[PDB]
Amino acid sequence: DVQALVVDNGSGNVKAGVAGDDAPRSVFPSIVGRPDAFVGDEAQTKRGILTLKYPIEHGIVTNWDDMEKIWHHTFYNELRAAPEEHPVLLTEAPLNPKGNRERMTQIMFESFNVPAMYVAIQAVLSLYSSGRTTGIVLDSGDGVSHTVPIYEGYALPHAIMRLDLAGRDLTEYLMKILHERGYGFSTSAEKEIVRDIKEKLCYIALNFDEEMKTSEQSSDIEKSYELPDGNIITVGNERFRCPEALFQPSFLGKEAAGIHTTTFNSIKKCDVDIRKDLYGNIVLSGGTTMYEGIGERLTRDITTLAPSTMKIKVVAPPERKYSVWIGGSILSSLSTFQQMWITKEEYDESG
Amino acid sequence: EHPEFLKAGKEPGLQIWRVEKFDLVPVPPNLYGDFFTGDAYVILKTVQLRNGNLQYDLHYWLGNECSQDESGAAAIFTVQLDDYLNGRAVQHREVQGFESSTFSGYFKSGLKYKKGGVASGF
Ligand SMILES: Nc1ncnc2c1ncn2[C@@H]1O[C@H](COP(=O)(O)OP(=O)(O)O)[C@@H](O)[C@H]1O
Ligand SMILES: [Ca+2]
Ligand SMILES: [Ca+2]
Ligand SMILES: [Ca+2]
Ligand SMILES: [Mg+2]
Repeated sequence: DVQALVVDNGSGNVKAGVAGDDAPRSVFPSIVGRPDAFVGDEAQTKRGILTLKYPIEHGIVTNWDDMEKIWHHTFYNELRAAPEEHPVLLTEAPLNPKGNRERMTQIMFESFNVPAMYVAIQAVLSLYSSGRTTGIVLDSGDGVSHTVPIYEGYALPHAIMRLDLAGRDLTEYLMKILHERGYGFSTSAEKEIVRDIKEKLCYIALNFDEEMKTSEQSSDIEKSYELPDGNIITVGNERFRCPEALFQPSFLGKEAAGIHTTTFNSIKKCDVDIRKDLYGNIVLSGGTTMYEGIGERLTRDITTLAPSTMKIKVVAPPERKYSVWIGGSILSSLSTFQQMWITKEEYDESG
Repeated sequence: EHPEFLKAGKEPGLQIWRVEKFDLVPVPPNLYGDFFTGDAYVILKTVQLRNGNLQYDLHYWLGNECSQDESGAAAIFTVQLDDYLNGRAVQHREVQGFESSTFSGYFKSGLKYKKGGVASGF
């Protein structure tokens, strides 16, 4: 009967909207600024007088007062919805501790008085949005990436991998390597420009060493970008060296495994009898999976790592930037959603 | 509580539902075996075992032109049905033109497709 609200609590941006829409109507940065408080874009608008905090910097909420300000902004400033009059679907990170889930549930029921809610794991929603019940989701967002094997609808928690390596690290790495050309982007505002350069110009090489060799033979690699002040910047091999850090985290000074190795290791944590279904359903999700070339490169790299009798398929849905939110929109629209949620009355008497 | 869940898996046979507007709607039995390319479906095959218990196979069939709400809902309804059947179903994803032999074998006349379908809920 009533329409649910869908809130994807992103490490970088909140995605929010109504159940039944094909995309979130609200997308804003998961930032709170204080000299009360400002949220999102208005808090960036006012960098100069506010101290900014990321209350969900790596996908797990760490500051509940700031997170409540984000949720208030979501309901009141973005959706103009009374939270006490709608069921809410909220997303959580893979491996979110139960105590953190319980705290978000307490806030929703006792600070916002939501009448019913459901908490969903982000990667599971993305898998459903791809039309699958079994597969492994590689979710790469702003402050965190995870690989999440899912079998017959349920994540396998012993096999989930977290990487503290996602889009914000790539933005910072592009800012670093552009110093080779003499650029000195360093301020917050400049970081947002570099993020846009990254999204517009970067791509993933099918074979990094060969791309380095071909790019140095001509200037065909170089592609340009108009800065806010009208000057033009030209970027060459940084276009593919930046997202190469996903595969080679040593470029960032990290000892971590790359995303191909991590995907492989997650599948191997699952029993042999289901691995074929995971290898055949590797589903990309999140903004940091949007690079041109990613599916082809991952296919080549995971095929090399995996047994040769496995059949590797990497699925890169065109709307994968918001697949978490979309999966939540579908789930909370189903005729069965009413039977999934927890009500405030139940919570208040036995929660 | 959903009426079609309450009907699911009670007797040996073949139950087919189409995703329509975020709901699971029975397919008219006259149309069994003919699938709209524009739609997604959930299929429960129930078999009587000699020991007396029932065996369940859940298939979700995705037409080449079905919308994302439909394919997503078919996947979710498959999980929810399996849960309602106490996890005792095996789940199978069936894509138009690449369906398993088991799925094809449920239809004596074989699988056929038809243009069109029910409108997306999105
Ligand atoms: N087209 C693109 N190419 C590469 N990176 C992108 C693209 N679009 C967005 N991103 C990056 O994706 C990240 C945001 O992804 P998102 O999935 O929304 O993260 P989260 O859910 O963690 O907030 C940012 O680092 C952003 O720069
Ligand atoms: Ca191999
Ligand atoms: Ca349809
Ligand atoms: Ca099962
Ligand atoms: Mg995310």
